[PDB]
Amino acid sequence: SAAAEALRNSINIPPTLYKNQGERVNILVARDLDFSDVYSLESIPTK
Amino acid sequence: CASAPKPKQPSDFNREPVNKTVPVEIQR
Amino acid sequence: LTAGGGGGGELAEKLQPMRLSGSSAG
Amino acid sequence: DRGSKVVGFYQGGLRQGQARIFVQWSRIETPSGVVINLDSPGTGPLGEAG
Repeated sequence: SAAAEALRNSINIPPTLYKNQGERVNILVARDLDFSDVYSLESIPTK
Repeated sequence: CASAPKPKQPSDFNREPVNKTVPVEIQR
Repeated sequence: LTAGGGGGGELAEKLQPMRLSGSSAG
Repeated sequence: DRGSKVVGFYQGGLRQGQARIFVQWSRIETPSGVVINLDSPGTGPLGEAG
């Protein structure tokens, strides 16, 4: 059958996702992030 | 038939100045 | 000129830890 | 003693025609800190398997 042939040859077309710009997302931190080499803390003298 | 939706277009009714006061980074 | 017991096979396989190694800022 | 906590596990799920799941009880902790590994079958109230 021609119709069954066309379906068999074009039925598996994976979908496409569209996400607009400017939308809010998260990042779930997967590992411990160590910031000990690039910052240090100091007290600000009063006045 | 169906296409990807567009992001929200802002209205054009409530147009007003951004700068109510002069920014301090202008040193003013 | 020049010189010269182990069983629980499915449950215990599902409980294998996933250990992701941390990162250091640069 | 009574109130001792027993910990078990199951796996594999049921096949068709089956209405009982095999449970193996692994360890029991007495309220006073005694621990014994008893890798024993779990049964019903009258001893039927699973």
